[PDB]
Amino acid sequence: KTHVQLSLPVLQVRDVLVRGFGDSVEEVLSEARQHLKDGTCGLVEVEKGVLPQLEQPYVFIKRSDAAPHGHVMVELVAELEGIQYGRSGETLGVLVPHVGEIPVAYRKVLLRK
Repeated sequence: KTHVQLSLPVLQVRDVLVRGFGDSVEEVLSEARQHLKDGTCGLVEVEKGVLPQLEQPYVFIKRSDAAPHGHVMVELVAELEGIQYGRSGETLGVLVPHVGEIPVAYRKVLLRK
């Protein structure tokens, strides 16, 4: 399927144990997609002070359309030293590995895979 319904655990930035997916734009997009498929991906909501506490390159989920079955359609955009790889809508948050942190909420998304 071109899209997959996912429910992403929303994590507090200070709980996150693994603060990024790797060391290159291509690696972090690769790893983010693998973790999304494996159900091992968390979401951090972006506010003042969040991104400097995480590791670049960043992987964002961005709204791709204006929401089947409650699931917002999203796609992945990476960022490294202020350049983004991808073009999309509003940021829903930054993706990180999930390694058992307790979430504060779930974000229902329809991921363009």
